[PDB]
Amino acid sequence: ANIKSNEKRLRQNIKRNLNNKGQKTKLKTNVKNFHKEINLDNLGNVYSQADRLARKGIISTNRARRLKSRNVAVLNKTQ
Amino acid sequence: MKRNQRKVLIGIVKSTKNAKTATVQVESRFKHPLYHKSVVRHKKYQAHNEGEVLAKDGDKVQIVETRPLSATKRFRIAKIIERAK
Amino acid sequence: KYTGSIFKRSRRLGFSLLENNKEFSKGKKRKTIPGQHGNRFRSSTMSGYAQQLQEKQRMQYMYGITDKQFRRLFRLVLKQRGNLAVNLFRVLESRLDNIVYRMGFAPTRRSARQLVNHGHVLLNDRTVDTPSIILNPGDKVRLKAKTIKIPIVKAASESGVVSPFVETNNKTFEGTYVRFPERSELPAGINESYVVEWYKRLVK
Amino acid sequence: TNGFEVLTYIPGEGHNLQEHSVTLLRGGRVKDLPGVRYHIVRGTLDTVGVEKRRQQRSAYGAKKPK
Amino acid sequence: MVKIRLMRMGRVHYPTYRIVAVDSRVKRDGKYIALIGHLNPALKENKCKIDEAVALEWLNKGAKPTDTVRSLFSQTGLWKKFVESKK
RNA sequence: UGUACCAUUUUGAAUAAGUGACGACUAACUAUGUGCCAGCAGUCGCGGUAAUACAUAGGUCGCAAGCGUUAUCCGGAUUUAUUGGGCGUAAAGCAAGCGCAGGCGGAUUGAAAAGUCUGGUGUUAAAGGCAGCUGCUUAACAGUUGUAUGCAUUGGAAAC
RNA sequence: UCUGAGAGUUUGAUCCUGGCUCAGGAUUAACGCUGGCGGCAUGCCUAAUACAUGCAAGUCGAUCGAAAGUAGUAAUACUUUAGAGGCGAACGGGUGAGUAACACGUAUCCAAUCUACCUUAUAAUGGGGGAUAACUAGUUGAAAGACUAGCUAAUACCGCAUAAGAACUUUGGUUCGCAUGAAUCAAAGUUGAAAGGACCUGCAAGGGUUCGUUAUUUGAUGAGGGUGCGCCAUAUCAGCUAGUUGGUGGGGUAACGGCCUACCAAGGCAAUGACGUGUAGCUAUGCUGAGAAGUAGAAUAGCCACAAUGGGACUGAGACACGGCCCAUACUCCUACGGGAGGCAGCAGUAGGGAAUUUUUCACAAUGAGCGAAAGCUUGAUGGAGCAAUGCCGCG
Ligand SMILES: [Mg+2]
Ligand SMILES: [Mg+2]
Ligand SMILES: [Mg+2]
Ligand SMILES: [Mg+2]
Ligand SMILES: [Mg+2]
Ligand SMILES: [Mg+2]
Ligand SMILES: [Mg+2]
Ligand SMILES: [Mg+2]
Ligand SMILES: [Mg+2]
Ligand SMILES: [Mg+2]
Ligand SMILES: [Mg+2]
Ligand SMILES: [Mg+2]
Ligand SMILES: [Mg+2]
Ligand SMILES: [Mg+2]
Ligand SMILES: [Mg+2]
Ligand SMILES: [Mg+2]
Ligand SMILES: [Mg+2]
Ligand SMILES: [Mg+2]
Ligand SMILES: [Mg+2]
Ligand SMILES: [Mg+2]
Ligand SMILES: [Mg+2]
Ligand SMILES: [Mg+2]
Ligand SMILES: [Mg+2]
Ligand SMILES: [Mg+2]
Ligand SMILES: [Mg+2]
Ligand SMILES: [Mg+2]
Ligand SMILES: [Mg+2]
Ligand SMILES: [Mg+2]
Ligand SMILES: [Mg+2]
Ligand SMILES: [Mg+2]
Ligand SMILES: [Mg+2]
Ligand SMILES: [Mg+2]
Ligand SMILES: [Mg+2]
Ligand SMILES: [Mg+2]
Ligand SMILES: [Mg+2]
Ligand SMILES: [Mg+2]
Ligand SMILES: [Mg+2]
Repeated sequence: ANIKSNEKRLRQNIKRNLNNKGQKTKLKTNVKNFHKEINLDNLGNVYSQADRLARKGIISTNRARRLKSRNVAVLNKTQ
Repeated sequence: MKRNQRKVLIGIVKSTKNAKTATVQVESRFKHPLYHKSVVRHKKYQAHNEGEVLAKDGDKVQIVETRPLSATKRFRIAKIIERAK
Repeated sequence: KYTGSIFKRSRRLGFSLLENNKEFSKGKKRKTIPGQHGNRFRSSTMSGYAQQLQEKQRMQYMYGITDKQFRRLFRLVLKQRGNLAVNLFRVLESRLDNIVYRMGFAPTRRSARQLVNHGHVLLNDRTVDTPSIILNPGDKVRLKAKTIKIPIVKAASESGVVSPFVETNNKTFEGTYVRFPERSELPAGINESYVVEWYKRLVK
Repeated sequence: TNGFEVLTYIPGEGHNLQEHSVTLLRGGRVKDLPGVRYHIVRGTLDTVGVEKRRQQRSAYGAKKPK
Repeated sequence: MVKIRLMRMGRVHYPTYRIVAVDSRVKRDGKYIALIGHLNPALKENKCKIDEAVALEWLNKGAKPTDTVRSLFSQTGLWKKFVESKK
């Protein structure tokens, strides 16, 4: 009632979930810090983290695009 | 350039008592499946008076569909001939 | 699959297999409908359905056909161009076993079916195993060989009595045929054209 | 097998029904008795066939005399 | 991932194929996009009435043949035009 | 799969016919038994001691490796009638009136072209439908080529 | 060039209105009698009832460590695979429960989208680090396993240098659009890649083919959304709707959107039938009809929905996943009583219901799929063979 492919697939995705959850958390903490003490310096780090996740697929590529556009809107308004 | 052309609908405004809205009604003469006679129908589409168009009640308005701005609103007003009421 | 009392059905309708061998017989020269109830009154005035069914049986008993085969053949010929009153007569007369008896190589029609069923006949360029193949005028239906020596070839080789619509070409047994049968070679045993309308009601 | 009670005529001369038995009803409608609209197929299950019959046996259910 | 491949529509003991452009995930004997031409395992000669028209469009487009499908192209000579048109 | 098929291979009619009906619609009738009893029945209806309608028997009919019965759908049914019905006496004109919405509606001129008509293009998957042809001993069947219907867009017609 | 058959029956007898019945086809058919064979096709319509047992998706050593076996004095040669990794398991197969609405058919707009492998074209494939499966040892057990500590490998993972082009903005031009708005620059800023394997040549150095990889470009297929029209019965169902209608800023979704949020308002649908009830997968089509159309949605084919019931989510290009995961409910089973196991609406088959519908079969040989360079490998899809006059056709 079980398939070796399915069991192995379940065991691998747990480890994948650990690494990907960490990476998503990295993006989350940087953008909250950024918008906290607004500073053009941080913005860059946000760019690096958002683009890296999008290539790996962890985050949908469209999400990197919308986040990038909206954070730049705040800076132009504030600068 | 070559740009696919949108569908159009001709109607009359029935009422307007919200912010930026105009409940228009478009008629048609669909044939009957069996007795083969034209039948007048009535259906009330909604559109938005974003600006420059106003189109208060009683205003004969042309309608072009658009990307859904909200639920049950997918149309926009256009040129107005016979501006009255 | 056939009746074994051909005298009985031939005596009722009145028409035999066109030589009166089943009507003349060697006894009593009986020309009455069979059974005890044969010599009675109330003879004519058969209803249109009554005469049509009796006549329909006549056509399909002259050739050894099952009614379902009849419906199939009628459905085939019906649709084409128009008044096809010349085609279905050729189609009904195009049966392989019918042609072999008319070929003059068999004493009787249903005996020819046995020879056909037993494989003693060859078509133009192939053999025959089924006694229902629809033929077309032009095929050299050459006779078999291992059958020209059997103790029954005597009346078979006497094909000098033959209908004009078949160029048997005996000896060489070319076995071709042409010049499709006119109504003259289809005697008054079954000569009518309202059976087509009867099947028109029964068969769409 | 459902929950409907129907009065069904036993088509034949003689029956083995004993108030408690199983029958395999069919369709019909006897014109003499008002209300009856079904017939019991004879010689199938617990109900016996109709012997002493040589005519139209296929309907009443009797083994070919042979 | 269009793939020119076959589809059985014969009867018991009598197969009958048709060269046809279809997607991989579509069932065999299912939906297809364009018709190329039919085939018969026992037609003796001319066994593959090819089209030579849309087939070149789909192969240039990137249609993926099969092992037996490719085979058919070679006896007629369809592989030659495709490879020389690539060049 | 030693399968389809083939052969002058041995034996040999040898291994193979049932079902419904016979009063009319509906092709096909007599005797025996029973005597409003036993029973038949799709409809009219048969049986009360001379039953071609029941039972049995003989004959005969309609079919055939199938035949009857039952169930369901369509036709016949112009019997919900757009094509294609009616409302005095047979079912059916509200007890009568004022009447909005709806349906219909005098004559002439102009424009537009929503109906209406027409040309071009796209599409309406394949199988099925009809025609022709091929292949299976012909057929059933399979393949093959042809074969519409509607929708949208565009270009004209102006009689209603 | 289409193209249509009637009769019996109210009366003492007649005409008309009018209902009933019959003559014809047809089915996923069943029953009774009987019964020889062959060519095609069909075969749980009921209990989306519960299921014994056996099969129905794996593949690559030419990604990687290790282990084992056979030869060999050794170096090593060959074979095999538990495990790490890549890819496929979302395809294919079945059922029609739910669903009366953008579900479906048709025509469309996506200036509001995705697309792994595949097509074309264009730049790169350099250099480091830290880990854990397998293994060893210990605890706990009959075993499934589980926990703890060390040891390793990479096309697993994580940094770094580097951008032909990309992505995000800035500067003004261009061409403009259908209202939001797109389209193209030149300059600049900001941000961002990976992995090697097999083989040949070469003393070497180096070079090369091919597979594979990162960044792009072209299309195409596939997926998703919106819209017009068509698509059941019922008024002995007249009001329904409070995220329901609209705006604002923000959040979220591949994308637009009360999809979500806070504020501001009170609208929207409805006698041209809302809402409610009952029923039903829709369509191409099957049967029937001269036709208009009536009827069923067999088989098969498209789309949708479902996987004991009800929810949630990971991985992934794609699932909220039939034979993957988590939780609850119901049901069954095993136990050594602590714990567990389970989903035939996949192929057969069993029990039960029914008037009634089949092998607990053979082979991947052909077609089709997944992985692989090939060898191959896996394929109850598929192709055959059983069974049944179930239907058409044919012969005795
Ligand atoms: Mg993802
Ligand atoms: Mg608006
Ligand atoms: Mg009787
Ligand atoms: Mg009698
Ligand atoms: Mg009728
Ligand atoms: Mg009618
Ligand atoms: Mg009338
Ligand atoms: Mg009256
Ligand atoms: Mg009056
Ligand atoms: Mg009155
Ligand atoms: Mg008045
Ligand atoms: Mg009025
Ligand atoms: Mg007028
Ligand atoms: Mg079609
Ligand atoms: Mg066919
Ligand atoms: Mg009378
Ligand atoms: Mg009838
Ligand atoms: Mg292994
Ligand atoms: Mg699936
Ligand atoms: Mg199947
Ligand atoms: Mg089913
Ligand atoms: Mg249902
Ligand atoms: Mg992939
Ligand atoms: Mg390394
Ligand atoms: Mg870097
Ligand atoms: Mg890597
Ligand atoms: Mg809003
Ligand atoms: Mg009619
Ligand atoms: Mg179906
Ligand atoms: Mg079904
Ligand atoms: Mg399962
Ligand atoms: Mg799975
Ligand atoms: Mg099963
Ligand atoms: Mg189930
Ligand atoms: Mg295979
Ligand atoms: Mg049969
Ligand atoms: Mg037959």
